[PDB]
Amino acid sequence: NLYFQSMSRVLQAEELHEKALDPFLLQAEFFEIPMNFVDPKEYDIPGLVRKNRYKTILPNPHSRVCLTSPDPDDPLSSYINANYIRGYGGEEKVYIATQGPIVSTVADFWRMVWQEHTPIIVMITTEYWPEEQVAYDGVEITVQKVIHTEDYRLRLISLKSEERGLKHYWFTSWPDQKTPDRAPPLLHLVREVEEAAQQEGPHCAPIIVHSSAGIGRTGCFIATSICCQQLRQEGVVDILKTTCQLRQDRGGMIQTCEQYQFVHHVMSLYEKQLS
Repeated sequence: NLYFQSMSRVLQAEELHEKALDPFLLQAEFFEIPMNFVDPKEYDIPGLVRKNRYKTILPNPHSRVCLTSPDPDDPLSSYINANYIRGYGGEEKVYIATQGPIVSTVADFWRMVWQEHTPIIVMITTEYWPEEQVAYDGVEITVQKVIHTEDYRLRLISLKSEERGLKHYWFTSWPDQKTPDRAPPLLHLVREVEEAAQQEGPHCAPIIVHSSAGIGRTGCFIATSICCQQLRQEGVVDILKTTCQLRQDRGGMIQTCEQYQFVHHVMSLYEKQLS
């Protein structure tokens, strides 16, 4: 309850299915949740203008990812528009939510990937990866394989500087209409990424998730991911509490009520699948 009082509504299956189909209640509930955006004046850093895609969408200071190499004491060098995000049950640093890299932040993005030992990137739609190979700040980035599926493209990537693997999931099927029939692809991606995460073994490093601003579709993906574990482990989902937790970590996570309803559609579907 750092910036604001968290709210909760624990949904068992019956209520979950009905809740997903009550837009009047969904909007009432959603617009009670503070956005928790940071005042841009909190950052007074020359050159910061080049680092943000949107001037009013900035990382909450307490959870921002600081880039500690090569100049941790320089505000601009240490800056990236990205926040550590708690996962299911409040587990620290399960994800990093960040804006889609822009021309001026591609190298910064890779600095973060290397710093955090990130095993997986989830991209939801600048092409910041090479066609074959490119090097930033001492780390050689090689795309070893491209795997095309119905709804995403998966790149298997080598990072060498010490060699590490990286899985890059590019989800292209973000629906214009957030209707129940559009839920399955997002659910499938969420479950694929869960499996990939588990395959990394103990003490998994943060999973990077991005979209243009890194709040709306990024928030939907992460909320759904968290709630899937909750459903399997507890037999309930608390989308309201999860959304509150996300907002405490990064202002604006889940931007629209249509997105909020979509998360309910996805969870209702998953409950049916599990049942």
